[PDB]
Amino acid sequence: GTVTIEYFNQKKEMTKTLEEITRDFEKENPKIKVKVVNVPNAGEVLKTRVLAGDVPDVVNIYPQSIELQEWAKAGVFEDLSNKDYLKRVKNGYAEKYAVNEKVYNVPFTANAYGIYYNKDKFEELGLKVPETWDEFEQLVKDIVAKGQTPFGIAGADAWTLNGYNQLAFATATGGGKEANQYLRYSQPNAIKLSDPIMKDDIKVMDILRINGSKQKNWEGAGYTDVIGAFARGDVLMTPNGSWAITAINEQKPNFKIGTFMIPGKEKGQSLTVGAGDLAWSISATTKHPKEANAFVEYMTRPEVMQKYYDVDGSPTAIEGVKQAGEDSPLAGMTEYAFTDRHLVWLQQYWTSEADFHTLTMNYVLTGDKQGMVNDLNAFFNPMKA
Ligand SMILES: OC[C@H]1O[C@H](OC[C@H]2O[C@H](O[C@]3(CO)O[C@H](CO)[C@@H](O)[C@@H]3O)[C@H](O)[C@@H](O)[C@@H]2O)[C@H](O)[C@@H](O)[C@H]1O
Repeated sequence: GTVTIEYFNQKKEMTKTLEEITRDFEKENPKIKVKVVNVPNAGEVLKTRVLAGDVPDVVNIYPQSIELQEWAKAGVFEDLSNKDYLKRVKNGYAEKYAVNEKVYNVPFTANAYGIYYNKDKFEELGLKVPETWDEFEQLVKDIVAKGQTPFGIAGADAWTLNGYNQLAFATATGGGKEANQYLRYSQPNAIKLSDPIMKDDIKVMDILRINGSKQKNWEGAGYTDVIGAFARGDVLMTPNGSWAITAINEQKPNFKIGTFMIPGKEKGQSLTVGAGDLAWSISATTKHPKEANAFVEYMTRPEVMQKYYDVDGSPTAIEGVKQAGEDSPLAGMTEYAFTDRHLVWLQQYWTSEADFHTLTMNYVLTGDKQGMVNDLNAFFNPMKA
């Protein structure tokens, strides 16, 4: 009678809201039960489960990932090309992450990356949003001079600075394809310390390495600790994705939250990075395909999607959803969503990303400029060969 399906979740920040939508689905479909699964190291466990052959019915997988690309070709995921609900996805966002000209992922939302800032304290200290690298250098120094902590960096979570270093190369080269040309599709051992592009990368990275730029006990600070630190007003800024604001809002800040994109060398060269945030795939070997499809179809509904957006905040590709204006806290970060200024994660054409997080954070810890170059070459050479 009643059949149970599973939804593998990687959106830890939205657990409470996604479970609320699930119950709303369960109340409308009494013959269907859905288990929302949240596990630590969800990326590794999903790899484990896909190999083991215990693929969850509905899977939150990021559509730019090589995992999605490889598994879709293998036939792990159901083809969703001829589904009616795929027409509810505007901006041709479903077709963007097509594999063999076939859609295997429904990306509901698009995540972005930038800098969160405390509007109140910024006004209090009379500081403006930077528009160049040099202005971003000056802002950090001026916060230090005022006796405040500019950045809250999570030293124990290297992934938090993934978007930062990816935008460091992006603003240095011009975009995503330009960044992958220097790092990924270049010759083996092409990345040199003398390269102006690498000199630019270091310069952008050195902004996090200004004297007194980071909070006390940052080396062993987690993602949760930095959210709390920013919410209390211990730090004025924190670099993170658009996925963080729901957890920041949770902590009840005593200030209005603002965002801005990482600037380029000159004005009007700022970029953002991201892909499908809330992005769902259906297992091809699911025992209950009708029930699983209905669950995905449910999330494509505008009044259901409004429930998610009003909490999350990331731009949605779903039609009929009233999105927040330019007064929104995520505005400065997510303004250029679905434009040329928003480039896909660079690990769309990599084999992994874990080591890129390491070498990014290692530099913030050490400052070894040659060491970072060595790490970059050591990371990208296996992909070229
Ligand atoms: O830049 C980091 C990350 O961005 C994209 O994934 C967005 C995703 O990141 C975070 O999720 C975690 C850490 O909390 O990261 C892994 C996935 O990489 C998950 O196991 C875990 O939940 C945020 O907490 C999420 O809200 C957000 O959805 C991109 O897809 C990744 O490749 C990676 O570059």
